[PDB]
Amino acid sequence: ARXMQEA
Amino acid sequence: KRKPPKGMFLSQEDVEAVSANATAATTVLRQLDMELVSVKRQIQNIKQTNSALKEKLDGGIEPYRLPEVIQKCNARWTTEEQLLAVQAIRKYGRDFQAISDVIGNKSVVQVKNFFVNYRRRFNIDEVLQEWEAE
Amino acid sequence: SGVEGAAFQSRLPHDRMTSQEAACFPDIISGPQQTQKVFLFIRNRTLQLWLDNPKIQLTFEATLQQLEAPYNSDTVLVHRVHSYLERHGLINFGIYKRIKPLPTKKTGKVIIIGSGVSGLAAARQLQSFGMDVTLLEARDRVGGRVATFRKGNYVADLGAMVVTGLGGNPMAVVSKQVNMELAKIKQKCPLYEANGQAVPKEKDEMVEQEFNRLLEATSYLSHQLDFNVLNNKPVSLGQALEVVIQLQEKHVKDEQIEHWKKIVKTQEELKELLNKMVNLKEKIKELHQQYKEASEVKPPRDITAEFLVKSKHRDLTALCKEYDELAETQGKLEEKLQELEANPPSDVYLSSRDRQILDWHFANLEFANATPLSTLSLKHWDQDDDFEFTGSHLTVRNGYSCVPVALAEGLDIKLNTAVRQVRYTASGCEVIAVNTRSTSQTFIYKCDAVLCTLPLGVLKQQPPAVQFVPPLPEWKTSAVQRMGFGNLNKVVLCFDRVFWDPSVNLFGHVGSTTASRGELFLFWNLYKAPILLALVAGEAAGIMENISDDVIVGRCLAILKGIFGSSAVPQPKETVVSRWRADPWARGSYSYVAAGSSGNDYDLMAQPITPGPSIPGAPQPIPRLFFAGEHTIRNYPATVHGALLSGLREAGRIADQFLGAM
Ligand SMILES: Cc1cc2nc3c(=O)[nH]c(=O)nc-3n(C[C@H](O)[C@H](O)[C@H](O)COP(=O)(O)OP(=O)(O)OC[C@H]3O[C@@H](n4cnc5c(N)ncnc54)[C@H](O)[C@@H]3O)c2cc1C
Repeated sequence: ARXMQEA
Repeated sequence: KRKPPKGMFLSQEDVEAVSANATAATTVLRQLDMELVSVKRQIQNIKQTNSALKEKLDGGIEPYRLPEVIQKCNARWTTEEQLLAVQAIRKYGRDFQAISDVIGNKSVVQVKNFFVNYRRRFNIDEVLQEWEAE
Repeated sequence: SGVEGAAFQSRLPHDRMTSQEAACFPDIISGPQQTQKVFLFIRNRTLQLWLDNPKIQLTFEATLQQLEAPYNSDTVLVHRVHSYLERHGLINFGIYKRIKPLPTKKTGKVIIIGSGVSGLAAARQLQSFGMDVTLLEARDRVGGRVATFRKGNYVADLGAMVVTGLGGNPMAVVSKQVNMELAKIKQKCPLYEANGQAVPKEKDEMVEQEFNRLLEATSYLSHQLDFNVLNNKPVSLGQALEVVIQLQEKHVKDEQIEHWKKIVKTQEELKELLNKMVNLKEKIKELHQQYKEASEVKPPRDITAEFLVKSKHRDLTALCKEYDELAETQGKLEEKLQELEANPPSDVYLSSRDRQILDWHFANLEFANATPLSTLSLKHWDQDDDFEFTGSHLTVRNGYSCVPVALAEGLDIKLNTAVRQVRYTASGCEVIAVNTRSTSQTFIYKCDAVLCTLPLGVLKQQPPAVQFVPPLPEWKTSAVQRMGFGNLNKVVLCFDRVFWDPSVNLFGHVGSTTASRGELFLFWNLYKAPILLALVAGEAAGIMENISDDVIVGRCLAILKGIFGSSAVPQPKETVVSRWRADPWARGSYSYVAAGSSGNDYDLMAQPITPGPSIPGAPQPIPRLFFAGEHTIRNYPATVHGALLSGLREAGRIADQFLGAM
């Protein structure tokens, strides 16, 4: 996937 | 955002209904599943009721249609056509469209002209009272 | 750009004065807008100088010498601003070269519990304000939750691993000072299902896009329909996601039912027409027979018999026209029906291949928050999302331990000293500790102040590991109860050669059940040497703690072989497994906003404790017991930068208190 939610 | 993301549906009402109980979630989801079934049933039923009624209708009405003759409507009545008219007035009343078609060679207007010229001599009055009875 | 960049890089608005500043410069903020903009340039310019080179102590003499009038003018205001930035740790923090060697006339004594980053940051600051500081740690090393594994050239972080952007990150400063090597992270992460074959691309995106919506939907659910309590109990991000998915499933069915009910209403109309057409045909049939019978009376016939043909002939061409128009509006309804029976709505909300890829997206979320989504506050889980830094996240090729090790240089760190009892009173404090090696051996430390970097996990344990004398007051302990302490574990796989895609930083495994979305769900390379980290998250982290390292490394190679081949993946030379919840000096990973917590507990956790008076009728004592840590900093929790900032903060609070305000 994109590799988000690790803000 | 007053609007939920596009495509997702989240009614106040709907939220309360999927959380008024532990399982009220997946009872709401069963009682739809057990109705998507009960429509699909009554489709197949009416599909089959309908395809029976189609094979009961398998010739069109092609063997029953009457070839037609062009009819170039005339000024002069003739005693023949006068008599056809009085009988059609007895049968059809004021359906000037039918009384034209029956006779064969008279426009719908000539039928009115008649209806008023011979009103005296063909007691068209007396006749339409007899038609109104029927 | 320039003076403004330094404000933003110091987590400050260049535009206007903060609350910390209003408190210390009330003359100014309450005064005219002219004097405020001066204040603000001095502060921003002073910061700029610190940052432009933060290896050298920036003195008052230095900053004043590189202002220019009109700001240069007021040399008191400049000295106040410089001394404010000095305490609150906005300048001269981390590792500088002092220009004036700090005096050995040390004033005031402070015991700091734990060689945290929070611990060490505070220690270094209190020391540089000329206080006497001793640190007490249970472990045989500094760093705490910044634990790095070395064994030969293999080096891998079991603790903190990532620098979450340099854009306003105080660790941006520490990296210039310490010369730790920061590598970038490409966040692109291909997925691979249980079977061991890459989720195809159009899937990957359909599911991610749907995940991203499902979240946004909980946010609407929280803020818009105020769905944040349900049967006297706070709602979790978990509950809300289920209630959203249950409603997206319920809309799929409502949608089919609406469509079949529309087909049925058409078929019931085609039926009403066929019933009618079949009664007209069998009535035309009858009338035609009558017309042939009347037509077959051969002329010469009288006029009533002539009327009978001519009539019937009409009456039939009429009924033949009715049935021709009923048969045209039949052919409309059989197309309206081949239309609907060709354009259905969607069968399912999610397949099970889909609902499983979605579960990997929920593991990534469980991994970031270090807890099952069933525990995260719906209202508050994403509260710190405002203060996220800028730039790409970075690993520390060097190993993050190189930071606390560098921070330790020059401090009185007493290792293998487990604090057992903190006693605090009007007249000062005793900390009682023991040797973690031989535990009968007991140590007493006397001090004016105790600074407690004890992890929230430790603060939570019952029966308690550390006793407070007297007890921490309800308002504090209640917060420790309400707040959430999470869990997340790594598995370090050191191989001899690289058998994965060197230009891919990370990649994921999709588990077969929801119940194990977390089990070895993701794989990094440090990429320096051939090492693969494998993360355990969510309900899984907790359970995999009672499963031998050999079995975990088994499940790992199992998965890796699934993806890369069998003859591709050799046995590892060295493996390690984190078991953080089990580790008694941690009792877990890092804080999280539990359901029925807020950010406001983070603030309670930082408020120091003031003992009662010893003699009744005696001046209100000063505060004695202070708290720093990852769990005390509302806007930067569960990080290293948050720790480091929480320490810088308690240092200021304690100096303001014991050396009188700057
Ligand atoms: C697996 C994992 C990954 C992480 N990843 C990141 C990341 O990528 N980026 C990031 O920014 N943050 C990350 N964090 C968070 C970060 O590591 C910590 O929040 C940070 O190190 C906090 O330091 P602290 O000073 O609050 O506590 P700690 O570092 O835990 O220090 C507290 C100290 O207390 C000591 N101690 C405990 N009990 C006693 C006792 N009774 N007596 C004496 N000493 C005691 C401990 O030994 C320890 O030294 C991660 C955390 C974990 C667990």
